[PDB]
Amino acid sequence: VHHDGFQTVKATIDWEHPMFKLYEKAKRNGKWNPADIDFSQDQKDFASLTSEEKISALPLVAGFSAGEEAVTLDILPMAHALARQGRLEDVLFLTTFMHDEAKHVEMFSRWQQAVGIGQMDLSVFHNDHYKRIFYEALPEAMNRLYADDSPEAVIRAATVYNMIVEGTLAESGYYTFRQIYKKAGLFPGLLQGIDYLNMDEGRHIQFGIYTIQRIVNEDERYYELFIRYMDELWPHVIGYVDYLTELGKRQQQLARTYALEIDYDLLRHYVIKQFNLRKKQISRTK
Amino acid sequence: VHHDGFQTVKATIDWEHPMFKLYEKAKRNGKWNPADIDFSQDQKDFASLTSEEKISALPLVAGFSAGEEAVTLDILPMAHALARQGRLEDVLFLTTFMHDEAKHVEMFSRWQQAVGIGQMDLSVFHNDHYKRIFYEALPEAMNRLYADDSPEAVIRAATVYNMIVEGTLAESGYYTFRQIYKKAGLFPGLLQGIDYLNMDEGRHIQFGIYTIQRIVNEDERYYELFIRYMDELWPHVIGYVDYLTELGKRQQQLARTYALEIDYDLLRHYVIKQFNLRKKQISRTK
Ligand SMILES: CCCCCCCCCCCCCCCC(=O)O
Ligand SMILES: CCCCCCCCCCCCCCCC(=O)O
Ligand SMILES: [Fe+3]
Ligand SMILES: [Fe+3]
Ligand SMILES: [Mn+2]
Ligand SMILES: [Mn+2]
Ligand SMILES: [Mn+3]
Ligand SMILES: [Mn+3]
Ligand code: NA
Ligand code: NA
Repeated sequence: VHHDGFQTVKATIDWEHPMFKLYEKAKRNGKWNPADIDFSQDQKDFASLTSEEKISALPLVAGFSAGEEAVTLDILPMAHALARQGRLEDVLFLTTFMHDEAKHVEMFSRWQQAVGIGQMDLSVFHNDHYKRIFYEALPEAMNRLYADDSPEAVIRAATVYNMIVEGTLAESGYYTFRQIYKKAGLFPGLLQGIDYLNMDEGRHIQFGIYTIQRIVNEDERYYELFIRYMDELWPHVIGYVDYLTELGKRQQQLARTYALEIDYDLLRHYVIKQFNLRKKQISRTK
Repeated sequence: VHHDGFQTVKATIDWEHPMFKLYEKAKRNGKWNPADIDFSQDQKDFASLTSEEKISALPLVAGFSAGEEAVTLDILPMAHALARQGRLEDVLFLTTFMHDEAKHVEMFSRWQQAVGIGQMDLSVFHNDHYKRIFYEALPEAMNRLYADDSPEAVIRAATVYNMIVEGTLAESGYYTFRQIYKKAGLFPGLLQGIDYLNMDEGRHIQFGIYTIQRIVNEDERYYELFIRYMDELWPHVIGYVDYLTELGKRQQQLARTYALEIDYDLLRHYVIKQFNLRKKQISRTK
């Protein structure tokens, strides 16, 4: 459908818009390139491990690789919906969001290739709860925006993408990687990637907070919808976490070899904490 | 609609894919930031000009600013269509394409703001032929891909976007800027931007060539469609060029002051040459 006119011909970019500022920060802080990371030491670590210890890191990598690919594809409808609404500054920012996720897909795929498991199909570590979030709910909620860009639909998309997938699962995954592999002194290239990912993620979550809060600001009754959509996905979040935990408790060999005291209770409480903390970053009033 | 699985969990990125290589080149060669460009000398040049000379550069800037905004919005459906087809490497590359165009929108808008014409509505320099391409045909052809991703639709979208808008109009515009303002020693910040834009554009055009050629490779009869879609838009291309030329010939004061011999015939032949050259980068056979 036709353009009526163009903001940057009639006027200029809104230089003070919060998403324009976030866009500027993303260009400044987003120079990293997965292709520059040295994975040579990761190859050697992984080869040195036994079959049993080798398996241990794969479930978390399986979760991340599919998750990065899902969001790369599933962010496009949000960019379209906001473009149609004429929110140019949000679109500018979303180009950095999409390009970030592309590099995240690239980072985990380079690690898989480097350590010699590219040919292995890691879908075996996606349980039913994971599939519900990443194979189904995420794409349903985002694709909806093509035909329905009501405040209800936008809130649900932002909640599932930014507050659950990124703000709850991804954040807890970064924490888990550091608690286990950083302590062991294993997989330095991967952990360097994880640090860059964690920094990009801060902006992604802030876009979701901005989006949800500007809709709640119009009608405080959307606050209840946000809470409800958070709670709907909790059982799948914790059902995936419990599955990973249970795989971890059965495959102890890595924790024994590296003298790691993997506290699964601490990791569980971190996920619960992340979830409640995201809930609290949205104000009912304002 | 649900994901069936994920390429980077089952396998890896296709490291040898042409669009993966182009994506790698884009990350290496796309570090520039419009926010770093010094426009202080451009402000002074523009202030030093008289009202008559001031007007002279505005029509070309008006064309570019709207053009950059249109493609930023209108590339999204191509990314979606290729994602739905499972072309992950093309999607990775398109994140760099979209982010490039965002910086291009930003560059011209910063120049407008800097030289003191942000508040001026430059839509007055968009004639009917321009509107036909940028307000109508471009968004029609791209939005079609949401509901129709047939080889016919993809070829038409790539032809209008990459071969006409970028490969014919944008390229001739970069050439025009250099022939006029670079010779005058005017607007150094802007010309620095134009150099970065011209470098990004090389990748954008290569994506269009790749896309059109891989469809023609399947059925040489799509070649005729490509030619036909090129020819359909020619009258609007040359109708806009003739309008700009005619504005240029009426406002001679800048060319006189800076001792510039603006050869409008040369600029016209460059557009004609660009158009035929794009036609020839697609092989009917292969
Ligand atoms: C064993 C403790 C459980 C910790 C939770 C681990 C969650 C794994 C992360 C997989 C999904 C990551 C989603 C990526 C989101 C993004 O890239 O923006
Ligand atoms: C006076 C000689 C005519 C030269 C032709 C000038 C064309 C102006 C360019 C306006 C459209 C630019 C489109 C941008 C495309 C992109 O950013 O990929
Ligand atoms: Fe993210
Ligand atoms: Fe371009
Ligand atoms: Mn269960
Ligand atoms: Mn005419
Ligand atoms: Mn990510
Ligand atoms: Mn451009
Ligand atoms: Na303006
Ligand atoms: Na794999």
